[PDB]
Amino acid sequence: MNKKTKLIHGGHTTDDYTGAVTTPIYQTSTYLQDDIGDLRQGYEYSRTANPTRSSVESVIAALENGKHGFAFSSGVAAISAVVMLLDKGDHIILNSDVYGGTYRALTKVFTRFGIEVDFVDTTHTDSIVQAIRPTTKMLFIETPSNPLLRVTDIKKSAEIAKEHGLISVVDNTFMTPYYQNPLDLGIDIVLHSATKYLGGHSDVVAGLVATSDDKLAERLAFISNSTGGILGPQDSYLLVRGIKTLGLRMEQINRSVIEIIKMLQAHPAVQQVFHPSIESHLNHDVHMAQADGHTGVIAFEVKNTESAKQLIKATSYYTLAESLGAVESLISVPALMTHASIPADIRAKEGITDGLVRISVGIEDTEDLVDDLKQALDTL
Amino acid sequence: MNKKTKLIHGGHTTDDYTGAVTTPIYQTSTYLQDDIGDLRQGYEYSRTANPTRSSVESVIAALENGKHGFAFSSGVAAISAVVMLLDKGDHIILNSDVYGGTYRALTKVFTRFGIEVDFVDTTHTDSIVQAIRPTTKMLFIETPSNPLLRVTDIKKSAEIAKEHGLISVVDNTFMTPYYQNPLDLGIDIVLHSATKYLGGHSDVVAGLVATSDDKLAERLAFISNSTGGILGPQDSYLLVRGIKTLGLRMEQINRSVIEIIKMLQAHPAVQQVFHPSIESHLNHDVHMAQADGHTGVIAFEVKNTESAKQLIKATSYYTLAESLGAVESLISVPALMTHASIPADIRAKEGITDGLVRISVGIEDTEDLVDDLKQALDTL
Amino acid sequence: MNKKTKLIHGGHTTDDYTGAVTTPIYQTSTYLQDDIGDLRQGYEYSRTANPTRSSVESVIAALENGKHGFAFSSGVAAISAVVMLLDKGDHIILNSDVYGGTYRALTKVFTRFGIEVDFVDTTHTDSIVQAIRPTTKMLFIETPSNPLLRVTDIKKSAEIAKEHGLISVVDNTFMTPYYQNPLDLGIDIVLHSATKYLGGHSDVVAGLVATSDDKLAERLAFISNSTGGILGPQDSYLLVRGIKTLGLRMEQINRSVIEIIKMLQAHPAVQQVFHPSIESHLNHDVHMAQADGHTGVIAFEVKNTESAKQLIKATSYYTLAESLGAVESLISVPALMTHASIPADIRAKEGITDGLVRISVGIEDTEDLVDDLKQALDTL
Amino acid sequence: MNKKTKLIHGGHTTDDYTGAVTTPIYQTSTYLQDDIGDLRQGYEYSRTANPTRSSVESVIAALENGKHGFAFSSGVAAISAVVMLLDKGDHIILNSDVYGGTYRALTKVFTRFGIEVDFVDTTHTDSIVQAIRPTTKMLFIETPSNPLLRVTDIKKSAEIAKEHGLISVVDNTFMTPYYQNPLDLGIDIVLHSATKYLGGHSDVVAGLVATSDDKLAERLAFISNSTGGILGPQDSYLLVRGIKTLGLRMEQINRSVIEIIKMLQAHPAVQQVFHPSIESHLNHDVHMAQADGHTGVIAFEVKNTESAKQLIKATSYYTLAESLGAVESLISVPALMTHASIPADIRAKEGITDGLVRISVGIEDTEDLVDDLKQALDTL
Repeated sequence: MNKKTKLIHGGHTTDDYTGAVTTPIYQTSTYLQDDIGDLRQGYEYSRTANPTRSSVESVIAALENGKHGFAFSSGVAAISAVVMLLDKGDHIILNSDVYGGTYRALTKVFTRFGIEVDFVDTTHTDSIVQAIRPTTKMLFIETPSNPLLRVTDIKKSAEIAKEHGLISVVDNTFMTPYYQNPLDLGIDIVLHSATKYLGGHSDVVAGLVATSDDKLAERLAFISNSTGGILGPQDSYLLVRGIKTLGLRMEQINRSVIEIIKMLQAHPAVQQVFHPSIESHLNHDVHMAQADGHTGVIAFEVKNTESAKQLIKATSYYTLAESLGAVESLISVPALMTHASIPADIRAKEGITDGLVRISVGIEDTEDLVDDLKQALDTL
Repeated sequence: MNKKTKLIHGGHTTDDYTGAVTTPIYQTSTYLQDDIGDLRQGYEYSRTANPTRSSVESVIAALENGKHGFAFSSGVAAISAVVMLLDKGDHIILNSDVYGGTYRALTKVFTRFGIEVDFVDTTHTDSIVQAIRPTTKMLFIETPSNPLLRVTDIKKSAEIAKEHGLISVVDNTFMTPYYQNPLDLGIDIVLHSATKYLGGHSDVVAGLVATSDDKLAERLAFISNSTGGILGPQDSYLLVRGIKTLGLRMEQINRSVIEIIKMLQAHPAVQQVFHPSIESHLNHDVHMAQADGHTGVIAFEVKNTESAKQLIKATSYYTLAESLGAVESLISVPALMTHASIPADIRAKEGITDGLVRISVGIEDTEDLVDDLKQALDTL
Repeated sequence: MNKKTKLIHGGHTTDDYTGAVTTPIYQTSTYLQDDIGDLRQGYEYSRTANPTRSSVESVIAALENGKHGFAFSSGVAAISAVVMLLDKGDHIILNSDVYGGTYRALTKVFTRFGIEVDFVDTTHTDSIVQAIRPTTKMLFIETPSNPLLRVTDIKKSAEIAKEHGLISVVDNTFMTPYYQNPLDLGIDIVLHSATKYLGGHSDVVAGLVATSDDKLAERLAFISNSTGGILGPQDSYLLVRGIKTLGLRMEQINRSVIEIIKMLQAHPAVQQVFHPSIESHLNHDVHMAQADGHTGVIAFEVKNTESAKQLIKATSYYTLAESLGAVESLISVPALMTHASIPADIRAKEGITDGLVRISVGIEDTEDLVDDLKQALDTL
Repeated sequence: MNKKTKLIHGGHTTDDYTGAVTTPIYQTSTYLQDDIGDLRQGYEYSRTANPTRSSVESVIAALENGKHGFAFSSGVAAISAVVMLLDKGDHIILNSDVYGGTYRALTKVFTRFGIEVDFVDTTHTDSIVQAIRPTTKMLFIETPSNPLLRVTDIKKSAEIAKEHGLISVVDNTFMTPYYQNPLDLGIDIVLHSATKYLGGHSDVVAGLVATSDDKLAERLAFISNSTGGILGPQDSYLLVRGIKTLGLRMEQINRSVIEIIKMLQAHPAVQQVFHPSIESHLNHDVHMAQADGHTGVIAFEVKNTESAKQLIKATSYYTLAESLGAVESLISVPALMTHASIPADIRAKEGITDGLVRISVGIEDTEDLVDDLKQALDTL
């Protein structure tokens, strides 16, 4: 199947029993047994397995070309289950600018269980190699990252991990399985905040994990059954439903990204623009070799906090909110929202100025989105 | 408010905006901000807070006479969040017969993070005192326990915990807040598998935690936001809805329990009957001092595995399934289902014979339930 | 099965395929066919049939001791489908005080299709006989009625209908199948606003119809498939779920009704009290012969509009709202809400004074409900 | 707004109260009133109005450039409400090949209420004029029609209706508001089976109606409130959600239609192909003047029943089922499914041969869909 066909027919999303062309919502906690231990269709207790959740798990496995899928109550729960593959005394390497929620969990929760963490500039793979310790067991990378869209070489990271005996993990949220497939590049585990593009409609919080490794899958299943951060059946259904349109949504988003970037690069009120499609973006070549499309997150700098605040008030179609990947276009200012707890001098050295604006391109008309942002910039 | 009124009007379960008499289902992931950092009603991102989940959290806090409530994707997720209050090097004491899911998580997951566990016969409080170590930080008890309904003195456990500097935790699933309120007896944290009685309809998997301690609540909120085992909005709504009838359901269940036990005690095919209402049950007096009603779980022994298997096939109204607390009556054989991985000789020393049958009394007609089980026993 | 057992095990509310102990929610519109015309489980298109809707239809048929059940998008849709059994030129007799929504549909919609209607005092069965015309085809009665709880003799009405060649219909909303079963008394069709007691939680709008007559059922099915006022699958699920607790809810409501009426009859600020349990209520004897319990709707008179308005502001547990049958107690003033379009002089001749208050007793604690209403009355 | 922007931001689909970027699901039946008759936000009883249903009503009004929208429990319920604008003695003109469900309701239900119907070949507007009677009050047309995609001139029909004093109605299901807007061409009422393209995911049954005429809207609202075929809140939410991707879905469908038709026209096993894009299709010019895109329904003839049956078994990506407009491609044989009750000789004179196959193009990859159908045809 080509990609758009796989989004409709990959995995198991119909009812074998009635023929229903959509996955029934099994709002149930337990299953009758005909004889003790005799499970009619392999279900016994919804925390261990639920048919609607099993459907979305089969879909993400299919879309990432993995064997096993797992659905969690949030992206953070997916990350937590993966980190729980490790033991006290183990060390993990992550990219320097990792999601604030990943950063928080690792430095404030899992350090109390003896997991040690280092945040490394993974855009230079030599810095990965230099950071590996005897106790390192995992390499965890996002690419592209937030909010500056830094790109990390997935295939090289997978090779480094294999050579040094590490479990490799990619957070593939920003690219989605439609454009980037880490498992095909040798990564062990791929994961997503399905809250973003996969659900696509700003109406489900969910995490998804996929792997082809049977032993890691058994370990993940045991962690899931033992710590219980499972996705419910209604959210599993809405996620399956949202994924159906993923290809069309990302293709529209990508058309708009191209034109929006052109407008931003020409606008006199905009300084730097950050997106992996830009020729001068660091590791642009790496991104084009490992992905066949782009994320809809773009960041760009205006002069100062006052210009960013006024830019947002002047748009018609950009919704001021957290999150990304929705059908509606979204806008934020990282220094005031996500990164406000970081001292301003450190933020700036990290490349996040007070005037940095982040947008998540939605599926509105491309000309409307370009013209709306351009006229708002014109007021600065 | 008396208890039945509190189930309807405790907490916040209406919509201030429209006046809707039920909690709207906020199937949403993010919230528009008018100005940066200006939250219209305090919501910014559904993982951190969602109005439907906030509703069920307010209800469980009210019903347990606590200040703060937390809703998780499963009972196991609630337990995991509570255990994560501890650090590597800390020790926890739990009752000897704790739920297999609690047992699994603690011995196979959290031991890998340096949490050490001892399982103690908490029906004698001197055994609790004798087990406390310098590194003990938590005392976790279920009462009554599964499947033999062992009773632990909550008030004495709370006093021991306070004197020895331990966080006390009670799993109150089997009694519900309608009959037993550990926080009022000095316990620090109370938790539930809301999958069971609270939801009540076999159609939600969920965990709930309540506490009056502001600092423990801040620690729990941070763990929840960082590990993300949150309950979704549809499941939160169904849980709120199910809780409305909790008092009526438990009162019907309790009427049937009395008559069923009378019939079991007189039946020649039944040996021991286990339930805290029975006069000869160990710590019967303790149970009646700390609870004003009973659980609907009853266990009783028939001769052997063959008699239990045939008892189940002979009933009309008892559904062979895992779980408990449903409107439908349920039946199981622990030695073949929940405890089958435990060597048979150890099972028996633990008091679980091959002929032990567990029932969860539902809300069917009392005479029907008594007569159905009695005639099935008559076939043995 | 006794009544409480029938509410749990009557009809088909489990999944044969997985063993799920609750009805799956088939949020689907169409069904795969293996061969043309070969329906895997008899489903082809959800408007014609949907498994979740089929579940609630089987339940209402079971509870009313009928053969065929039908689920509609509202009580009004159920009534409309039943009236559509008739042709232009046909006449229908209804009780004099029929629900305003029934009254509206018949006099303003169906009269335009040539259906003629007369509203008769059916509390005297001779007035029914005197109203029958050559073209009369249907006798439609509510008992008890709203808001004065007038009682009509069901068995005599069924006999009159049979002798005169009429289809008999009872709106059984206020009594529910738990206490009154018109089909067992010879009535042809029974119907409900399932929005009220059956759903029970103020969170579903729905209608239900049951009959034992195969030919009327075929006519109803054809009307349903042709005019399409079908109940959706999520609402069908919530209705099935709510019905599980109907017996317990009505028994608690009935205990409170007895005590509330005692308090109202003794209170010096209350004049007449209207409820079929009252010895002096017209056709009290008829009600006790055809029902084995009571409705939770009670009406009572205070002095004037000012006393009713102030009574409502003074209660703690009575919610000012339309509808009835909820777990929360509700209060209204018919002259200001439901009947405000009727000239005040006609309202009074109909027995509805400006001071008439209607309450719907919920499942709060009986003492709380009695004391709350009594102290509010004390302020008058 | 351009069309793709209107699908995201037209109507009201956010929560003013919390800022939630999606419409909350108001699973509720009634609303608290602060003072008698004082509605906090204009809601009193969900049958009369529900905020989630009000959201989808605002969306369809926006997308059709109307003032008022109405949401019904099915397309058939929408049609029934519109027909109920008429009285006994009135006559309606409809296209000769109108949907079997419309045909059934009109000829078997509404004729019993004195509504008279004539089915006219509306592809020649002179046949419309010749059919108008003194009692004609309504002209109802589908364009394109099923299964032969016959095209009727909307603007001319609107002019004829205006001149002759008729209410004009277009069933716009097959084109959707994305490509054809009857209200802008002078039609009085537009309606949809939202079960098809608008929901788009084969998981909601729903009807929608829009109009700009205030008096017709008041009449429709009264009919809706009186006959109660209302869409529930969960289905209203899923419909709003599905509509977000309508533009992207229809654009992908249209790209595939072009290539599929090219392949069908060249295939030696295919005789006639029916679709309005084809140059030789009757009223092709009319269609291109009144629509700016195409439907995804295509019909084409193979030799006989045996070739159609074997064509279907030989495809990989075409699901044998009723309905259309889904993300998955669908296939059917009208003579065996929808039209099997029509004598075969009449079917053929109506242009429906035993070998006529209907497909509904979904959003799978265009090359996959073309190649799959072409190789299946190659087996004939």
